[PDB]
Amino acid sequence: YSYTEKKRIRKDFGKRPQVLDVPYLLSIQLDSFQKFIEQDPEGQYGLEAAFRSVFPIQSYSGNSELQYVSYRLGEPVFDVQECQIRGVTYSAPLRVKLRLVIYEREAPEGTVKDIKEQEVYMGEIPLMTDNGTFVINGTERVIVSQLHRSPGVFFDSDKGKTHSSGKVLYNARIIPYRGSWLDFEFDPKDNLFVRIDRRRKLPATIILRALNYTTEQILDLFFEKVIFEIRDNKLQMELVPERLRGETASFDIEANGKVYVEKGRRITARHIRQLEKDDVKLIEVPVEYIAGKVVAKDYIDESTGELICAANMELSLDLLAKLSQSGHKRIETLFTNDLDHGPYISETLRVDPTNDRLSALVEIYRMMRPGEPPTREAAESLFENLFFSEDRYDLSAVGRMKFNRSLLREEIEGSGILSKDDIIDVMKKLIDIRNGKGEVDDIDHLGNRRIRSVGEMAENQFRVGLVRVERAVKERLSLGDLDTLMPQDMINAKPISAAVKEFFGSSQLSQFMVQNNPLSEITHKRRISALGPGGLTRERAGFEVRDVHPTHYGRVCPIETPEGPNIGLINSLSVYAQTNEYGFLETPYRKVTDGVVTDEIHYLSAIEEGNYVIAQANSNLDEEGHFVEDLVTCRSKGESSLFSRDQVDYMDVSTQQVVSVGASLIPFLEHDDANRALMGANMQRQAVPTLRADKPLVGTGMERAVAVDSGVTAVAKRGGVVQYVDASRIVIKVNEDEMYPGEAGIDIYNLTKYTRSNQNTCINQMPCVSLGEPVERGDVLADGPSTDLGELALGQNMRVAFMPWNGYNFEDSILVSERVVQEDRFTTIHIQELACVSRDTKLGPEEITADIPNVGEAALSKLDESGIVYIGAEVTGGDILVGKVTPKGETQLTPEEKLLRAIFGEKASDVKDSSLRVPNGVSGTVIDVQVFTRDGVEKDKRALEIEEMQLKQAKKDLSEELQILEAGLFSRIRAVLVAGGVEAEKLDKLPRDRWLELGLTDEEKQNQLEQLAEQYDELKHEFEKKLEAKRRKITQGDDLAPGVLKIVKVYLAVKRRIQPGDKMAGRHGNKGVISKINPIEDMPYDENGTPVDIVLNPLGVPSRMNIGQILETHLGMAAKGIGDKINAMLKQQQEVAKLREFIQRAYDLGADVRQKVDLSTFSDEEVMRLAENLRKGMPIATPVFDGAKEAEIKELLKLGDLPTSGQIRLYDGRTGEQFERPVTVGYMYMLKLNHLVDDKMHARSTGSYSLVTQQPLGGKAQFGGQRFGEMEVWALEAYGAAYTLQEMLTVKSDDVNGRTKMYKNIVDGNHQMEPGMPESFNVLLKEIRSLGINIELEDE
Amino acid sequence: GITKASLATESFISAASFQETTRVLTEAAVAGKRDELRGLKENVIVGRLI
Amino acid sequence: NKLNRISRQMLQEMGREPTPEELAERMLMPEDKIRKVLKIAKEPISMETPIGDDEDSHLGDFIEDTTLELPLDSATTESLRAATHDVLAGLTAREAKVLRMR
Amino acid sequence: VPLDGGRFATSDLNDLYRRVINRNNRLKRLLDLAAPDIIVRNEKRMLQEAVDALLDNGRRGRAITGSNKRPLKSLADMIKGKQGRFRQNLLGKRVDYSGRSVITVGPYLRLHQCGLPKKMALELFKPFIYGKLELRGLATTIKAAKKMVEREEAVVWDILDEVIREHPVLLNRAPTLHRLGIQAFEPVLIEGKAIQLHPLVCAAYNADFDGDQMAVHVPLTLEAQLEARALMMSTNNILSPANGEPIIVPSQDVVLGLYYMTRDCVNAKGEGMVLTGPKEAERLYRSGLASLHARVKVRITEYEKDANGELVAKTSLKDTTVGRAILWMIVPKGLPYSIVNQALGKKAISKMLNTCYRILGLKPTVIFADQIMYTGFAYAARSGASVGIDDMVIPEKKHEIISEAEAEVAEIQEQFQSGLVTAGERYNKVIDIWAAANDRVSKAMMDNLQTETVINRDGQEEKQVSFNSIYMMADSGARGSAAQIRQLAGMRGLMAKPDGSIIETPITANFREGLNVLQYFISTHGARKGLADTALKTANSGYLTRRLVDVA
Ligand SMILES: [Mg+2]
Ligand SMILES: [Mg+2]
Repeated sequence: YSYTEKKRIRKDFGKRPQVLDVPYLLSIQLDSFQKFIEQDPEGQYGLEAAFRSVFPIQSYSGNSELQYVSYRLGEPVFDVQECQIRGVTYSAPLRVKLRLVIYEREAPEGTVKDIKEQEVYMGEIPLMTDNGTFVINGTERVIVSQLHRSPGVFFDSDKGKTHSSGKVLYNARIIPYRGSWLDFEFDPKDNLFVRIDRRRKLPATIILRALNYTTEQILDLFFEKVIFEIRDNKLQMELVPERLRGETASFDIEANGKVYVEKGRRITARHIRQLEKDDVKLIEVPVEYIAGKVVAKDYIDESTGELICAANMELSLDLLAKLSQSGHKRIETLFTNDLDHGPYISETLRVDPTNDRLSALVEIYRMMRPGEPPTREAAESLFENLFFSEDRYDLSAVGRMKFNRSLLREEIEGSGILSKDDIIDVMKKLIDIRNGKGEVDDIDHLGNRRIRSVGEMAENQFRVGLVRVERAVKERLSLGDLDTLMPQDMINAKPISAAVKEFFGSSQLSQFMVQNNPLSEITHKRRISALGPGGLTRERAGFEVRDVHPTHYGRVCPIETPEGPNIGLINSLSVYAQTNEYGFLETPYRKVTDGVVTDEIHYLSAIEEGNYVIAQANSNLDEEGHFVEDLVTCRSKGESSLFSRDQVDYMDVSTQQVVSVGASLIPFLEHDDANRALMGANMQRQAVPTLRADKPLVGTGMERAVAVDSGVTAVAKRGGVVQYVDASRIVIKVNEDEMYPGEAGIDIYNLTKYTRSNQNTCINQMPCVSLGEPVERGDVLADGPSTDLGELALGQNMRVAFMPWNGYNFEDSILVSERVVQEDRFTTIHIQELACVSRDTKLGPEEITADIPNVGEAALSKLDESGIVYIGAEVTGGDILVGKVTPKGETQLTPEEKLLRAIFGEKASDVKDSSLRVPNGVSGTVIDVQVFTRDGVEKDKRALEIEEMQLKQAKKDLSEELQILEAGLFSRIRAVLVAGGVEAEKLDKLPRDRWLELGLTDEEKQNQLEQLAEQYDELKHEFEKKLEAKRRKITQGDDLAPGVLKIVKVYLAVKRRIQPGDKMAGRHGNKGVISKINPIEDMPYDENGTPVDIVLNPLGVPSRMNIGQILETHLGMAAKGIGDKINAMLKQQQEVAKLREFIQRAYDLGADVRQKVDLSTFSDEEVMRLAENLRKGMPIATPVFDGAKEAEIKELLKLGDLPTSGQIRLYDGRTGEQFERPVTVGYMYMLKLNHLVDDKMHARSTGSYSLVTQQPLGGKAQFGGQRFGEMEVWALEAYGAAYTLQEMLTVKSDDVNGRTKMYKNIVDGNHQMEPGMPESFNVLLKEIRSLGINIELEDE
Repeated sequence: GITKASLATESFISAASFQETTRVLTEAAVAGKRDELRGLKENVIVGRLI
Repeated sequence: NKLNRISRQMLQEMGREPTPEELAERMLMPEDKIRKVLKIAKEPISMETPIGDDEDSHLGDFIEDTTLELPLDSATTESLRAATHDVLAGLTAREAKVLRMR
Repeated sequence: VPLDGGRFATSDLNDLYRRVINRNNRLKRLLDLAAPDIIVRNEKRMLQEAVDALLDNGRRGRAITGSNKRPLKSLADMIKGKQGRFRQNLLGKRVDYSGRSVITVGPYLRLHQCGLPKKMALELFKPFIYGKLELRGLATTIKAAKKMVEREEAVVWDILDEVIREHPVLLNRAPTLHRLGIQAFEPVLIEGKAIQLHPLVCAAYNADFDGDQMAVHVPLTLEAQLEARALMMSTNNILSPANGEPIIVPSQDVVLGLYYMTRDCVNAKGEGMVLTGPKEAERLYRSGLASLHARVKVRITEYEKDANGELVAKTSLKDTTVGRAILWMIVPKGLPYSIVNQALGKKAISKMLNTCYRILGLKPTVIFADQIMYTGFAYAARSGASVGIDDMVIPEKKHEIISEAEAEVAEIQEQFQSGLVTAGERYNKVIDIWAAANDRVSKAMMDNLQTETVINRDGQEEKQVSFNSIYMMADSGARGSAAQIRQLAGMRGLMAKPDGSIIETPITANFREGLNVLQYFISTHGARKGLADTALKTANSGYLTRRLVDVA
């Protein structure tokens, strides 16, 4: 039991022991990118691999070659924090060593000169955060892992629907990792077709010709040979005794001097046995059977030297004579069987327009590029570049592997291109399936579904960068002069840099990290998508791939997926799931040898698990771990049934491994319907952090794992004791075993303070430890937002009662006591970034000056001399954040305005007011101000003050490091000096700096003191350089966009609490929108007088079958029971004995759980602190499928002193009278999603207008009107409302005249409309008339 | 059928809404067809009383 | 054209790419004109450039009319006449004539 | 038109128009230079292609705009689209004077009104407020008026109540399907940013409260105000135009209130006594003397208009309960006591409203509906209905039924190993017995759950329909149905693998017990295909209405 666990321990129900604990949840994101950028001294995926493919690059035949040496990543320009503020991308420079060789002319190869050009810079590639996110422009982005179709060959059906003749079809598809697709497909006539990519259908055999295969070798490859001998006269024949199966006799058939079968008797097991054992090789046949038989090879007439018959031609009784009289002894024919071996390939040649290699190559080139003339070099070259080119074609390793695996080969690795053997083997195999032998795979299987991710995907983009530069690189080496230009002048940056930037910046898989919530983060980083490039689309597929598959077990979470346009197109990764070595998905299992359950874990992929018989997560074994029952529920191949004691090969690792991190956090999940569970885990991620991180009172036990694995919390690097605790930083003095010999040290954790999230929530860290407290490595040091003492608190649990309350809960609506908003517990803190840009216009530059036309001092109050609001001024709607003014000269005012200025004597300025002002209605406190300035414009007063301030704070910050570091280092010098020459009181008197002189007698302690010196001076010097850069980074003129002179970004911290309209939901899929905020007086109370926080409507419970929410309520109440109880014995100050006794009782509960507990704990200080943490409530862990049971819940309620029913009598706070029937009251953990009503609420009277179509458009954020649709028009059309409809699409929107003519009438008090014609339609007239169409409005 | 019968509509402005626009305008522009409005769909388009 | 070329050697040579005033020294001219030259050189962006969501939401749909006059003003214009015309009948017939004149 | 940062943006037509011009002009030049035929011919083809690209691009090669891969949009594509015109296609033109926000309940509301947030009404009626402010002279001029509401001086709030009073607003929900998808309401000023919506309408809108948002529209012209009030008003449509039945039928909470209200147990406080009229019946109940459900004779006066347009009166001693007696206070005039003398489930409570409409007319029916809701919520709140885990009663005989059906499969299994029955025959056989088993468990727990409350009045024993919480919901018509209940207590179903081939080993557990790993994993497919099917069935429906409204 650990140190942050001694503070609070969660009572864990559940029986099943955890054999393996949840690994790092970010594994995938971090491992993948780590493989991408790294020096890998071999072809393993990475920047190294993508380089070695296109390298080395030679010029065109000119024997001027440029090869590739190695690469390096320069230090980041800005670190993550600095990179975020400025807006740059978090990135490192890519420096690659290149070697240019030139062959003499003409040479047996050797170099005149070779210049080794050291590390030319191409692009800066972004870097991944310690948490696995990217910062593109000051903004965190996640790249979702992708799930696509695995490279290889796949044989499909496309049964049913085709041709409406039934009959099914069978098609094969070779999907390489890079390069064109090779498709094979049949037809109703059993003619084999081929199409490259999705292109024109083509007869299959044309590739064999393009592979230089003439008709004879085509017949020789796919068909067997029936050898015919003309011996004596007229036709004997070679007989394989097995060939006669599934066919009926064509003539009197007799051999071996015994007639086995006559004509008309079908060939069964009898006929074949006789021939095989009697060894019958040759029989005599009649001349008419070859009337249908196709001749195998060519046969010509020796005398006339003229062609008797071409290969693949049907012989006749007359044709046999003309080749018989020519002296032909042998005629080879085909073996054809309509069941076993179909005469398919043969019929394709008759549809083949080609003959020779060039013909096929031409017909291919003209298929791929029609409209253009074929050429010998063109037809030959194109075909050689498709599947046979090392550049333009790769299946990579997995493609070759699955390729080989599906073809039943031995080698799992082979050429990365296609070979004549490769294509042919596939064709042979496809025909075998059509013959009834073999089966088709299915795309939906997770053995054929591969998972990519950032490391791999970025590598593909970098390859594209190298190819688009490759065309360029060869091009320059064509004309290059001898030793003047170098391997720099050629290679640019932007081509490569723009390739990678184009990916991280707007690819469909790179999205703003949905960060309001640690669970939201962690569930985003583990996410799969079948969308995007190389994936399917919402419109294409197709319910089979969306559906949950039997292979999803233990790999993909069944219940965490979106409920929108793409369902089952996203999913989430399971808890224990892992990417296979080759890139598949494998999950943990336990090896069961004979009848014993072994604790060796074995990770099995989708195909590996197939053959094994796997036991169940819930099964009872004991002692040595023999299955208690002689039969146990198990799943073997795609199906589940009872299995014998010793059959099972493996067993499930945990009861959880089927679900995902999201679903594993829903208590009593086994009790919730899958729809509501989905919805629950979908909404649990939208929970905005709260003001007071609470803790879930009812839980699972993953919350510890989610908090730490997500970087939101601050975990101890090394164990030790806390030296200093501030709300700002935390310094840990390391234990000696964990400490490095050199430099001594302390690990200093700089906490994140109040700052803006992506969702405009507040992300702020708080210290969870106290001065001088022991912490061991891997202990929770500080909570992040929505984390409590190392657990994950996404909201605050509260007292809830189920009962209709005067309709205020009508549908799902929620009725909340005022106690909640007063306790400010569901209050939430939002941080908004407002900006003010000073641009340059043709009329002049814009000024940030505090001189604003027509404004009083109350406006200028909140502003300094420079025009920027002071830090800390609390502001509301309309207040001026940044004074800004834009030039507009000589206004050309009108007579009555001119009279106006004359009367009131105001000098109308040549400058217009652009100042940034607080949006209407949002109100908060200013927590920060930033000023970015173009290089060369003079910083105004305030901007200089800030820059000077940032400097002093930087100096203070760095020095604080050095002071604590120095003491920590000198503190080790003091101790080593004491080991051999201790003078304790003597030593600490004299100045500490004058210590480095003292040496020591012969020992390593002389070299240890020696060591600390070395590292000390570096600290002296590393600090210096660190300070300088920091200073320079402040003073360096910040880079802006074209046209912008300066930018002021103001940061407001708005604190919103709760009001009618916010969306709130429990973890069980029960949404709700707070309806009324009720006084505590009207709140239902129990006999003891304690009111209830929230009153839920029970009607939501039966229809939506989320039953977990009720147990959670009941059990919740019980948890709170143990708290109140503890709160009483602690307020009684009974003593450690009475307290300890009661707590021990709680953690056992009735029998057969797995928790264990004390009294090993130090009986006073350790035990008493824990009790203080339980008085709010006793945290309970209900494992997902191992969770608690009614009796344990009911039993825990007995210790609570609270009823088993979970229901009590409640009294209306209004009439004070009782409530008939008992009502269920308890404690439910409840989330506030951020759908907050003062986000959703919008209203517009008359706003801006789109120019192109005069239509309401929000430009000020006074939003364009609500969009009025076709269906809404019908609603008006069903009603008689003509005038409502006319005004809707004419004066209220589109009539640019009528709208103003209307407005004037509204103030005049005349409700009318002088409608006119809508400008949308008025434009349609010109668009039609802009074409050759005369469209007029006739009559009158 | 419902989808085939809706195809035939006297007003071409109505037909140009939900049908294939290019074909409707051409096929109408040659005959010099004169839309009298009278229908609902078209009156919504031109923005007068249904 | 000269500017693209200069950015090339200096692109990898400087390791990131030359500052707005770097090519300025490389170029003959006043070198602050780089900014001016750089503005007019950009090609206009298609107003039909599909933005976000792909929802036929197009860039041009977001371009508001700044030459329009919001009705809350046009209304005060129709009023400002009625205001000034009244206060001018409250004066002597010559002061109205003289002020309507100036 | 220019943009920020000094960059420009333009329509694609310019690039197209420009081209046609260049080429045209070049051709004009090539005539005076007497170029050879081969060129002017080529120039003519290029001009022909260029004009085509301008008018309708895509009937040739599809020319692409300059420096941008994406093809430049031509004039035919400006008109064209998805589908037909964008102008009239959904959506459909943005409209001024509108807004939206999350919606909430507001049961205090009468059926003809709705809660409107203070700020929303301020920004919406802004031109009206200006005009009313300068009509009474509280603001010198419109400009000063603008500053006043921008200053939000307290004085404007009273002026807004004037401009709000008789002035309907249109409320709409997202999938507007039938004409009731838009209804007119009278504004009620509400502190707060949420829209309050009369509960009885939540059925017509299909508006749950799970965070759905609604849009508001202000009817500006006088004709629009009167269209909203006499056509689109809430009170003018209480009956579905699809079928003549009322669509304002009290929904769920209310009918559990009225069901629990008019219901009777066998022995309760006040049993057997008699009262002069409903007034002193409530006096008995509210004081705690009589139970809501106890059998009682009370004098009632009912009315029948069975004369010629004329109301007859009749008084009698009706045998009833206390709740039905209390409820009678609402029922206007000519309805008989027979309509309220029953248990009042959700089915009867709508036909109640229907008859009231078809007899007394509209006006009495509206105010009636209001009263029913108010009393429904109130008494439902008194009832203290709740749901506990012990409210769902599993049959005592369940485990035994499963075993017997578990014995049958092993009978049929022995028959298949011994070849007595074929494999295909096996699948169907086992599926039937498991299916039959489900009916058995369903109809065991239904019997036990429904009547097993067995209670005593003065005499020995007796048993009536259960007062158990979850049952009252389903019997009343409030929520839940025997099918959904069957999943809670009795075993739930036999799920179906993606293939559709229902698995021969059903889900033997239920939600009151736990589902183990396999059962849940198998349950997943039904949910996802359900969501997918419905999410797709959503799409099928919309297209269908489309085809329908186009042809009509
Ligand atoms: Mg609903
Ligand atoms: Mg909803």
